[PDB]
Amino acid sequence: AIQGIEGVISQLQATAMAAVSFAGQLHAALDRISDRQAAARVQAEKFTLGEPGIALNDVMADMQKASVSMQMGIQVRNKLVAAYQEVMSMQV
Amino acid sequence: AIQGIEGVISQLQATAMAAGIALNDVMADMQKASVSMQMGIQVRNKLVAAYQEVMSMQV
Amino acid sequence: GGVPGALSNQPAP
Amino acid sequence: GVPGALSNQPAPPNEAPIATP
Amino acid sequence: PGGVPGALSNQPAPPN
Amino acid sequence: GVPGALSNQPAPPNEAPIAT
Amino acid sequence: DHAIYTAMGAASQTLNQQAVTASNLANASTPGFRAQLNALRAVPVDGLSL
Amino acid sequence: DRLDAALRFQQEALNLRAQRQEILAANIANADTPGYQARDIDFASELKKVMVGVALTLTSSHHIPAQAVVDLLYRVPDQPSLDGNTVDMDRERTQFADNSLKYQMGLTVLGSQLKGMMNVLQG
Amino acid sequence: DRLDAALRFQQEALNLRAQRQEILAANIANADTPGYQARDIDFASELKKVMVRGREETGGVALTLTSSHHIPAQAVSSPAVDLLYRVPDQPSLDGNTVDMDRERTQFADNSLKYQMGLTVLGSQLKGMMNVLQG
Amino acid sequence: ALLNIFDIAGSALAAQSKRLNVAASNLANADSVTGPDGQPYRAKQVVFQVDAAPGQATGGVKVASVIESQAPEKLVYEPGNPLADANGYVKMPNVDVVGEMVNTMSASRSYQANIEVLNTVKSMMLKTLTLGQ
Amino acid sequence: ALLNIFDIAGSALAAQSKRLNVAASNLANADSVTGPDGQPYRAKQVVFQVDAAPGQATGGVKVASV
Amino acid sequence: LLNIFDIAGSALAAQSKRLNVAASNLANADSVTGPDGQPYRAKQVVFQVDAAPGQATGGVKVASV
Repeated sequence: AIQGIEGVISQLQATAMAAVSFAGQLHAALDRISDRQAAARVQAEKFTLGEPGIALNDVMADMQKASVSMQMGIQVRNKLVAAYQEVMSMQV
Repeated sequence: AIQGIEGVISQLQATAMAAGIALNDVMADMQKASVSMQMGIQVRNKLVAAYQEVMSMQV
Repeated sequence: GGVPGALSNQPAP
Repeated sequence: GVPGALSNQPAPPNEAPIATP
Repeated sequence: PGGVPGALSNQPAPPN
Repeated sequence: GVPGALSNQPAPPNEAPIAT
Repeated sequence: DHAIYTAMGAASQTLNQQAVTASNLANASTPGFRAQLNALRAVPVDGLSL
Repeated sequence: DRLDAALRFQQEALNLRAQRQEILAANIANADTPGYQARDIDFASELKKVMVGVALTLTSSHHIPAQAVVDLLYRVPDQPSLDGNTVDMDRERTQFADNSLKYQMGLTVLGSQLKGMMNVLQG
Repeated sequence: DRLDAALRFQQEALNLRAQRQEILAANIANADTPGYQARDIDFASELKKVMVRGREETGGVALTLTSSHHIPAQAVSSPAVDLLYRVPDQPSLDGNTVDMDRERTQFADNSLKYQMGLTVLGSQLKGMMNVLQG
Repeated sequence: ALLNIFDIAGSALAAQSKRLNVAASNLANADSVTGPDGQPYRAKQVVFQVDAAPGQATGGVKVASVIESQAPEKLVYEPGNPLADANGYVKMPNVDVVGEMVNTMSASRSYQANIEVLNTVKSMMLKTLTLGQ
Repeated sequence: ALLNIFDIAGSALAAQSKRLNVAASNLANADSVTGPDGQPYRAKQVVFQVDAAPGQATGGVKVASV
Repeated sequence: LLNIFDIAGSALAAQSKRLNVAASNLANADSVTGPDGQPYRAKQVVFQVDAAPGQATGGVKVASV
């Protein structure tokens, strides 16, 4: 927005005068896990395509690693949900 | 720190007077944090229950 | 690299 | 071209005459 | 320093 | 040393010559 | 796992000895020929422990 | 459905492998027919074609829904036979074994994807 | 502190089990490489050593990333364990001492002992959630 | 640190696959006489090294380079074949068939052992993920 | 298409089959006086080349011509 | 049952050693000389009980060749 760019220049002036988070970390972990899974899937599709240079060994090992990473994410989600339920059960 | 070295010399005077990460680590610390959080929740619940029992009195 | 693996798709594409 | 490739055309009939026609 | 595995390095090599 | 035990010193390079 | 290599060496050297014998037999009519002797030498591998 | 889009590629690859397996076994079975041409499909191009329809409209209950209802490439002959049969044993035996292996690999990959989607849900 | 100290022995034993299995897998991978002496560690002595003095690494240094656009990179890193040589059983011309029977027996034994460590640690952690839960 | 076993065993599997491929290529060309350049086929072999960067204690295995096998070229007396020597000595590859068959068997067995290592490691990783639950 | 080992070994099988066919055809025509045109039968030979798809690394066997 | 692992591993090592000795002997059925010029004398392994701290029952160790 024009007013949005005004706000950007205002924050730049703020930085001039003056002279990441848990949700961010969880988003980063989800992005990393999804990127690994997509990479393994893409390599598997490339091997199924018949394109040269892709070895079945690498495909199978990468699928294995992607499965392990997915399971790790599932466990982290399970605990995190359990901890949230425990906190919300506190009587004030 | 300068104040940190002051504290070190103070503890020496006290002695005078007296005379990447793997799943194995990730899971263990994750469990330890869950346990500590549960302990804190239970202790606070006990304290709050005791306080409310005291304040629900009749004088 | 120079040698493709035995379990790789025909180098000849 | 190479024996064992894929083509959209059937191979010609395999005739083997005994005498020159 | 590794070397060639299998047949070549398990057959009696020439002296020099 | 007993085979299968652990020692801090590596085994010497073994050779099988044809003529002494 | 390494007895296979001992047996493979024995078989390959048997092939070499057979090649020598066949080369000798091919020259049964060669004028003034001297046959090549063949002998299997045993090489003991040094090392540890037995 | 989004679930179809995730599993579309592996299902189409598995179906194409089964069809090519049938074609190769037909080539093996008709090895002795004089004048039979050995046919095959180009797996990659047909997989592109399948990966890359209009159900007729049903106004009421009585209206009947729409009723639903690959290209074969000749193999280049290697040796000229006298009876016109161009089926070669060795080539198609190797292709048959390879297609069996790839069908098993596709089954493995599809099963792994379904099992992952399942353990995401189990709880 | 108290909970960390109570669960520290089994946790460290399980980490040392993981490192020993990494070493054994490296020995199995290099089983056909000519001129590779098999490596292994003394589990008990190294476990007590890690117990008394905390875990340490040879290097494990890495480029610092002050900004959010710095390219992250780490150099080689490995534990501070003493990699000892295994006594060979019988000689070999290529010159490796990886005897496959020994490797696979140690692999299976380490596998079961790691599962035992997991069982003990999980039992202790449940044995604690049982107390806390209410 | 059980994740490093994935890298170690994957590198070992790739190296053994390359070794088996090279052995099979040598075996399939034991009877060859000509190459793409007209040169006789030279038997080739891989070189195995420890896949350890400077400062790394123990790693997997890696294929450094593919080298021509050191053996006399098999001389055949056929001075009628269009390819020949000055004295009709056709040069044929120095492939030792028994060695190649034993190499193929050894590569297959080592490959299967590494697969077992990977399988049991993944099982342990899952069990570790089920630590407290 | 084929896995590398499959292609190499199948090419080896096909090349050996071609060589065996040439040998059998020669053994059949050992006493032939004329062909279909009026020229003597000439013994056929098969030439093995290495089908080095990559640069000098590996490859199966191909047969250029008889 | 870890002592059973010790027992089984020792016995696997002993039987592998016997197999290797037998293979080396079979290779040298027709050998006429060694490196020093002495004849090849056939090798035989000696099995002995490995029960040093385990009373009279234990694994098998190859005492000598």
